[PDB]
Parts: sequence; C-alpha cells; structure tokens
Amino acid sequence: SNLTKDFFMVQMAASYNQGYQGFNWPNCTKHYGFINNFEPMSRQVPEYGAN
Amino acid sequence: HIQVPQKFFAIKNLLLLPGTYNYEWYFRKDPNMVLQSTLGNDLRADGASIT
Repeated sequence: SNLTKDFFMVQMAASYNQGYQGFNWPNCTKHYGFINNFEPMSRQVPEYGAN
Repeated sequence: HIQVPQKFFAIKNLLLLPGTYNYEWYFRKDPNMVLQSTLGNDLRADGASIT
C-alpha cells in the first residue's frame, strides 16, 4: 500500500508493542484498533496515451 | 512490493551481539513454485515470469 516503513512501525509499536521482533497478528485487537481496520488494495489502470 | 519472512528456525528469532556478519540467500524464479493458480495449470508453458 502507500503506508511507509517509517510509520507502520510507529502504529504497531504504540498499539501492540511490536517492532524489534516479529510482526505477527496480535492477540487482543480492539474495535478502534489499527490492524483489524487497515485494508490495503491495488488496481491496474492502462497507460491511456495517444492510441 | 513484498516482504518475505525468515523461516529457518535457527536464525529466525536469534538475538545478535555486536560484530560484522555476512548474510547470503538464494531466491526462486520458477513460476510454478513462486505463483499459485486456481486451475492448477502449467505456468512455464503458459508463460509467466518473475524478475
């Protein structure tokens, strides 16, 4: 996704005390948490040039 | 843009001390092994490639 290496680590260290060890799916995820609400996605559009 | 783990059990959660270390690894290019398919056809004949 667009979310950077700089700032995904800040969100997982604040909310779930991860970082410096393995990123995993955490045990206790709240309703207003980060990892159960984060939804990355991707599409592919053509070039749309002259032709 | 992917992030692959380290699955070898001896050095997957090891704690290092100071020192300078070399870390070599070999990756795959076989599209039948790298990729998955729903129908399960050959991906070498039906030409799929990863670079």
